[PDB]
Amino acid sequence: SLWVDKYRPCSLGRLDYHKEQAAQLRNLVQCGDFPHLLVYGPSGAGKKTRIMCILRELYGVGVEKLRIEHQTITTPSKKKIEISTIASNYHLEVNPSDAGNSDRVVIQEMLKTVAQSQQLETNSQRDFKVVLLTEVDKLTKDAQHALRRTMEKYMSTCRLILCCNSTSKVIPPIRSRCLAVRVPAPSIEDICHVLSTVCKKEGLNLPSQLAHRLAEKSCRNLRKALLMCEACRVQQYPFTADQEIPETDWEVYLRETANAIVSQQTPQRLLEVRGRLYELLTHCIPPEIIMKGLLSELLHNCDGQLKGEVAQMAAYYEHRLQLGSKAIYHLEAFVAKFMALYKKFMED
Amino acid sequence: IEPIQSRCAVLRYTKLTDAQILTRLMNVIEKERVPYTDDGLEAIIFTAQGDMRQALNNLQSTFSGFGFINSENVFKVCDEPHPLLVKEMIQHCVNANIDEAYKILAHLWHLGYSPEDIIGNIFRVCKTFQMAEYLKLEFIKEIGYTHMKIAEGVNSLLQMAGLLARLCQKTMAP
Amino acid sequence: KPVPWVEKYRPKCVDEVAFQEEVVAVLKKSLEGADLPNLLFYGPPGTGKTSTILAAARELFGPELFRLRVLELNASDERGIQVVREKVKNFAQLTVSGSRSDGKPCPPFKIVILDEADSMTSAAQAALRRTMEKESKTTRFCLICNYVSRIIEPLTSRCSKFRFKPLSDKIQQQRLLDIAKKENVKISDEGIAYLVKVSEGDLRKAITFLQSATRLTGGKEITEKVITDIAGVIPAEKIDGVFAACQSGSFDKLEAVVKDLIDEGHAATQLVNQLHDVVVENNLSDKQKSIITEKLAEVDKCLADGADEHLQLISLCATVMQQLSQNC
Amino acid sequence: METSALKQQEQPAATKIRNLPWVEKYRPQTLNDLISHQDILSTIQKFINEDRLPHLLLYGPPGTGKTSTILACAKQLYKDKEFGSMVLELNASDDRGIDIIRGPILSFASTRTIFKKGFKLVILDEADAMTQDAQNALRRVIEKFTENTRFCLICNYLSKIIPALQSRCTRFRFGPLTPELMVPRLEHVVEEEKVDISEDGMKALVTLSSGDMRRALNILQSTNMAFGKVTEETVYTCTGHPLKSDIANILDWMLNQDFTTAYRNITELKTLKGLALHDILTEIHLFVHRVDFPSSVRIHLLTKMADIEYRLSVGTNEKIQLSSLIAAFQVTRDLIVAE
Amino acid sequence: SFQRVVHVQQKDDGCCLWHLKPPSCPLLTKFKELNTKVIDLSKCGIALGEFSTLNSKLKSGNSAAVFMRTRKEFTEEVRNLLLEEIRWSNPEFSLKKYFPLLLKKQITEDMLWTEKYQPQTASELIGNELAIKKLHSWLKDWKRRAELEERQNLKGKEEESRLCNTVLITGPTGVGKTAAVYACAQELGFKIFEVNASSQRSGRQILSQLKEATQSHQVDKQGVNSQKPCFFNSKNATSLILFEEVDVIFDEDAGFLNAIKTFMATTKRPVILTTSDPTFSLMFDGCFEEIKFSTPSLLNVASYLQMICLTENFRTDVKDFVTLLTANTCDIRKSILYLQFWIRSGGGVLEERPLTLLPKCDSGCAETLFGLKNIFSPSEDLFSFLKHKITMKEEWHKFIQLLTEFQMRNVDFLYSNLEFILPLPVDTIPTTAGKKCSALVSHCLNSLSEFMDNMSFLDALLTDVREQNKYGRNDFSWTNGKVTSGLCDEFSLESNDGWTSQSSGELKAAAEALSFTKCSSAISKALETLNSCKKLGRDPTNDLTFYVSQKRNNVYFSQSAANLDNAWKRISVIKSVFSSRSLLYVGNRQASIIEYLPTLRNICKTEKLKEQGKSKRRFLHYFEGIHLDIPKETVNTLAADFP
Ligand SMILES: Nc1ncnc2c1ncn2[C@@H]1O[C@H](COP(=O)(O)OP(=O)(O)OP(O)(O)=S)[C@@H](O)[C@H]1O
Ligand SMILES: Nc1ncnc2c1ncn2[C@@H]1O[C@H](COP(=O)(O)OP(=O)(O)OP(O)(O)=S)[C@@H](O)[C@H]1O
Ligand SMILES: Nc1ncnc2c1ncn2[C@@H]1O[C@H](COP(=O)(O)OP(=O)(O)O)[C@@H](O)[C@H]1O
Ligand SMILES: Nc1ncnc2c1ncn2[C@@H]1O[C@H](COP(=O)(O)OP(=O)(O)O)[C@@H](O)[C@H]1O
Ligand SMILES: [Mg+2]
Ligand SMILES: [Mg+2]
Repeated sequence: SLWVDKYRPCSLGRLDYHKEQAAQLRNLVQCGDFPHLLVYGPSGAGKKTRIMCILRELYGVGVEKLRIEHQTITTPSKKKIEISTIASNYHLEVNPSDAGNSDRVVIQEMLKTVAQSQQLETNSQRDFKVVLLTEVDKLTKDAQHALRRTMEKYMSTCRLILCCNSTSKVIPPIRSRCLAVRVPAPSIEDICHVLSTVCKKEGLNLPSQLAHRLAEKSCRNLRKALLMCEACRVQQYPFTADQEIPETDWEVYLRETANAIVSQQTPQRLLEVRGRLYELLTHCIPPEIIMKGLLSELLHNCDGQLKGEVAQMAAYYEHRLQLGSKAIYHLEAFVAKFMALYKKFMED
Repeated sequence: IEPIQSRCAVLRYTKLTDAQILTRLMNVIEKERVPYTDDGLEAIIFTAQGDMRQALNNLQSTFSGFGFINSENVFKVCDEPHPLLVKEMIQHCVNANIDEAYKILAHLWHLGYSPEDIIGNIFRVCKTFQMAEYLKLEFIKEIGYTHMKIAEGVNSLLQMAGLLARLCQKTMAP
Repeated sequence: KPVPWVEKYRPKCVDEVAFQEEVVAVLKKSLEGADLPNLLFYGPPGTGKTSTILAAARELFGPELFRLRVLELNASDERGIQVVREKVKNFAQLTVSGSRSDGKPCPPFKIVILDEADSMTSAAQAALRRTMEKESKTTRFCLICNYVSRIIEPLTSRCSKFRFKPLSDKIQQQRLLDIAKKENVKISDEGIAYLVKVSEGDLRKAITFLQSATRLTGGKEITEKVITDIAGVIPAEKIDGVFAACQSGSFDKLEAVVKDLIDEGHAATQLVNQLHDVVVENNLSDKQKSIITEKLAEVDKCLADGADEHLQLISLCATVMQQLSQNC
Repeated sequence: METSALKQQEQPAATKIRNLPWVEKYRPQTLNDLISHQDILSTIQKFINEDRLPHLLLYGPPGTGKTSTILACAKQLYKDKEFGSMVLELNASDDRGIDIIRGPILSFASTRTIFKKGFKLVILDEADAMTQDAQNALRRVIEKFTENTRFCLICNYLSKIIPALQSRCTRFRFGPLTPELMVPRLEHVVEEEKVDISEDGMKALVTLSSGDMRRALNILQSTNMAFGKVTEETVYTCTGHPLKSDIANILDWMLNQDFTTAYRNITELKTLKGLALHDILTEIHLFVHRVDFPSSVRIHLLTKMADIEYRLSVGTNEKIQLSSLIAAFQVTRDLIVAE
Repeated sequence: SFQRVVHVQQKDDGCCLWHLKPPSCPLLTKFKELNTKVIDLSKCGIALGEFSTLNSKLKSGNSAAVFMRTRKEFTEEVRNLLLEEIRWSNPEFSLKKYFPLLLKKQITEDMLWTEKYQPQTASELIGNELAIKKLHSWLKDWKRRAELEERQNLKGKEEESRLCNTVLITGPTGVGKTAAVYACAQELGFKIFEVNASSQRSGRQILSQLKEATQSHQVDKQGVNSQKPCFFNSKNATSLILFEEVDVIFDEDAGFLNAIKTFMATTKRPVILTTSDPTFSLMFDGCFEEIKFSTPSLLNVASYLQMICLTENFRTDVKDFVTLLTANTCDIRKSILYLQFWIRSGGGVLEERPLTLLPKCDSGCAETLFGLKNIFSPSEDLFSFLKHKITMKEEWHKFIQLLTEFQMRNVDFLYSNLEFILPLPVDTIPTTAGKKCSALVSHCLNSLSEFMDNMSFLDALLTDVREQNKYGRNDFSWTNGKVTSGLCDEFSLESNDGWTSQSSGELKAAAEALSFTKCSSAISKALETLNSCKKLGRDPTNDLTFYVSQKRNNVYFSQSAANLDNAWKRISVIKSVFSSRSLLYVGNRQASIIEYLPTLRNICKTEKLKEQGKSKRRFLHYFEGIHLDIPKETVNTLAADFP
């Protein structure tokens, strides 16, 4: 229990930002027939805590207890797949993107069991059970078609909550029937407010300069800000205005990878950069995150006309990375094309 | 499954080289009084890509249908898109002649051949085509991209016309 | 217990629909002999195809039997075409006895409302053709589709084709005001104009958006901001900021603008749509419009494939910046 | 089981006072009546009559005359007094998994004849719908009982058949008919039915059917009852196909005026005629090779149009893809014209 | 009936678009006349070898090389020399205590080598010494309890002990779980009652036929006792129950889990559970002692197979065995069986290699393991084939066949061994002349970048034979990956495509071979000019070296370019960290590791650095001070560094 979940708000009245949206979601809940929700926004914005607040407003306090169960579903290709699940008496939470192209093997089946439970469990509180869908943006085309037919079939049976970061990959049929809840990232002052409130509730005091530095370093990620504040608490018992905020280890590793890319353009350096990217990939860092970090740390050393070409190359190879399966090929292909272009730029 | 492979010894078989299929074809021919020519042998070997059962079945079918083994008889009884037509189309694409290459492609399309066997025969002819290594690599890459597009579901003459053109612009552009 | 307004506020019967004259005439001539042929309704979405034929089925069949003898199916099933084939097969296999108390014997056929008919492959349409000719007399089909030209030859040659021309903005605003006054929600008429501008002629999306705004605001005034957040439309000042950053020619402010749009939660597909709508209706040169619109098409394709919104948007904005700075 | 009373009832089924089954009006009865694929039916007679009938693999586009052809061969080879006892016609319509292979086919193939001694035959329709392991069982059944029974696999696409099943059988492709030979039949049916068609409507019928007799009869019959006369506009409006005038005007807009006016006009025409971008791309591609373009212009247009057609398949915004289609012509042909 | 069909369109008068005519511009009116005249193929006859690799000349005498191998029995001296050679190859291996046991085992044949060299004594198990120590000790307490029961019975006429009545052994396939329990049972005189998936085991069946084995004595206590009666229904020896492959549950095995739980509650004799599914230990409820067989060390199993071949008068190198075990992912049984097949066929090839660290060595087992000897002539080496340029059609077909045989496994051969086969120096990790050297380096880098762009093209824009991430997500993932195989007898009934795999593999193989040929030819052309730069005095050969790992240099060829042990450790510590009770309820997975894990490692590293400076002891009370129930070895793992 770190500071990120010990002080997570439990009801819609305890939220500190997006208060108008919180009141709108409360009015949504009080109508009694709230629709499928499509909650989206950047990572660390506060989508999950708002969904939890909605769930605590819908049902009683009993949603606050959770339990983990494992479900083994037989694929139509006759190869059983077992997935984990967080659940309660009133709601289910699932992430079928873990099932690969067999995500529909979750989608057409799992919620069906919940629908079965909706004719098995009777509570006389509400006529539905909320199914939370995490990382619905990572589903495939046929998985989303299965989800569409599923919410058509069990509309009056269960309600759907779809949490994502980007609604670009989701189909327009899946958006045409869900109420869209856009949760933007909190501002700097809002992160400072949350950090000061969380430090006061713990009994410590942090200066406004340190809170502003943490909020600026978090890149409008509230969870990253809370984790960095906890790390600063670990480093020093009192909070000083000049206390060094510690940096992320894989981020600084990516920074030295970019420095090694820039420094020398040789096949040997290309092989060490490939080894570094393999080391990052073995740490379960997503390759899209690696590409974004590499582009962010390579555009500092670039020149104005080179920046557009480098950004377009990074986008091209990241789309190739999405299409392919072995991401090291696309990562190092972007890397090697960048060293070739950078060398050609530096010779002239 | 993996424990079954663990409890055994896995031995690997590969496709038969056309030399071996030719030797067995001569063995069957010399024990069956089958009149033949060299072009019919090349056609039978082409229609059976590394398969000995397909080679024997095509030889028997051509002997039963016409009684002589030449190329026109083999391709009358097997009905692939003709490798002479596909070779001429690929040669036109090497010379960046979109008009004649599309003339051959549209003639093949109006003969009722599917996209799948047309692109398969295009790849099979292009595998042994006599051109430079870089041009062969670009041709194979574009043929593979188009074949993947056909396999995904979009299989029209527009896709094949766009390939011939991506093949023409490989040579017409540096 | 309750039902959303988009199906519960449909026309009950034929000729209650609006802005269709020939369609209603031939439909009424079909209802007069109680002989409804195979139907093919094509037009823009939300034009009122489904409401019209559901009204026709309510005219033809009794309301206790109208739900029993119609079956709404979707053609974008990912499990193949044999699933909907066996579904219509065992829907028409059952012959449950029904009658009307008004003094008219019911016609024996059933109705299959098969929507998104233009999303079917040619083989799937051929399987549907063989299913329709199998069930030639026991059930007469209808196909709701967006475009008539996607439906292959044997199906389109035998179903009567009806075009649903899109409703104008004024009739849509009148209908939306009717819904607002009848449902007791207080919303100003310029907000309703904003609703019909945002939905872009999709009356069904407009009704759904109005219901969502009513049940999300809480009986207070529906401002344009609530509608904008519900529909996912990016406000025009963000688009103007993107274009100003591209016209500046500096990459850092372009990155700042793209990051500001990304961390606000705004979708990249909506931004691509609004940039395209801005670009195709400006005083740009033809070559600039061509390059920008081609790049927008490839960026839309890459975003559908799951590529990162930040990288795709910064590549598109770099292309737009180069196009806007190569002439100045 | 079953699924056989419907066809038996359907064969002598017509209202006979009002209905006009034009497709069922002109059907061949034997191999001397189907005037098409003369090489194929001749070599089938040559195979049957000398007692060397092999395993057959009949494929091709549907409606080319495969099932009725093999019905004619089965009826001319076996009399009606012994037809049902030694000819077994199944298909993939009756599928409960793969049990049909180890059930009816394996039982039928492994036993001798009952009444009249001879060789038996299995007809298997839409054999491409079988699974891979069902074909792997069928090839073993064919291999070990090739002397007793022969097999005839009627499929639509040859690419869905495993290589060993294709290796056991000789293949017959039923291609589309040279559009020219179809015309005599169309003049025959218009002379019989007393209808008014111009030569342009004839051209429309032979370019829409792509060498299919049944679809030609369907379209001609439907346009006849719809209008009473058939010209290209009348058939194309009843069919709901992109008219040649509409595609020519679309091409003229994309070649002549600017981006915005052409885009607005094409959007108006698409909403007006119910036209999709896929069929626009198909007809524009057909128009590209009949219009005198330079080779580089043609290559550029074909590459761009193929890219747009691929992009439409994954489910992108049709409006932006239409703008890219306009852009493909605006890149090359407009500045070629203005030079 | 036969109603008419009409196309009703709301065609209002006007709009300038409903009634349209062809345009009057001359560009779209002069339609080009279509011609169907194609060239005539009757006159053009097809020459031999035009579309294939057919040659008029044929090789005679080069093929059909019969071995006729008569392996002489090795003398004692050369046996001692080869034993010392394996001693040099494996300094940590104790060579002397294993050879006489295998000599006794070997001292016309009719059984497999897996049961010919079956370990009869538990110390002959290779690796997993903690697991076999725990199992041997546990069976010692159970035999002690059986002897105590016998002593109590003859005299008549347990939290502190914590002797749980069952263990669950889990591990990979073929590491030796069943061999370990059989060896321990033979050592301690147990009598194994094996219940496997090859026999009908329904719940009432196994209950009513095997409870009395646990609850009662054995009627025959002396004589022929240490046997293995496999249950089915179509010194004193203590009974033992073994449940082989418990994760395999069928519909006919009705209530098998309830039956084995009833066995668990009411037994008086030891019970072993053997499985290879890691999820079962989390799925099964009950108290059992967990025993995990980790994957054994590659050098130890390599020396064990070297012992096996040395006993059979065969001399081999450890590198070929390391390649074989890397390809077989350290499966001991699969390696032993393939070694038996390959040795009893007459070995690979007769080659001489002088090693002191003598009969001719027998390298080449991994080459014929993948069937590459079926493509190549027996005078052709694989890397010698890859290094030289390729011009003639027949060895082009050989290259294509090599790559497509390696492509059915979805394995990238030329990428995994790119350094060792490119014409560039490879080393294991421990002015106008400058313009010319930089130009050569840029040429090499451009060729490499073009090749690997082409390979990204192949990986993304071409069809793959096996559908990747079919049941899980892509590689290096922590959330799942435990996709067990099917357990049901009904068929798949799928609509997969077979043409788009057979053609796809050939297409990918051809494109990969062509791209590698282009890159290698360009690099060789660039290195042709290295003599001019060496004459100029500047040497960029160092800038041209390839720095590969030591473990990648131990193989003839690698199956992958990564470190699998590293990745398995990282995913394992991720599951270990996020299996903690407070962190089980974190919703997401991507941002969960991305944000939670590095600050956890940062807090661990700060705690370790604070404890390295001799501060107060209360500083070690941060993690459990806020109730982070996380195991300590994972905390020490996070506190080390970030690689
Ligand atoms: N070449 C042709 N000329 C005239 N009529 C034809 C021709 N081909 C087919 N037909 C008609 O099509 C009817 C049915 O033929 P079939 O053999 O069933 O067609 P098919 O090729 O097997 O394709 P199917 O059955 O639709 S999957 C015949 O009775 C004829 O009326
Ligand atoms: N560590 C080992 N030492 C010696 N021989 C071994 C070893 N591991 C496997 N073997 C040999 O390989 C054979 C098969 O081993 P098993 O114990 O059956 O494999 P396993 O651990 O049970 O995995 P399964 O049963 O395939 S899931 C044994 O009988 C031995 O001959
Ligand atoms: N109103 C708030 N007050 C205090 N803390 C908050 C508030 N909203 C969010 N947080 C904190 O920020 C983090 C947001 O994480 P999460 O809910 O998972 O959002 P996302 O799903 O977008 O990452 C939570 O750990 C929570 O503790
Ligand atoms: N012409 C019309 N007359 C009356 N109501 C209409 C008309 N067109 C649309 N609507 C209303 O708009 C909604 C459109 O729903 P639907 O019929 O599904 O549209 P479509 O079938 O065009 O997709 C319905 O709720 C209906 O009440
Ligand atoms: Mg047929
Ligand atoms: Mg075992």
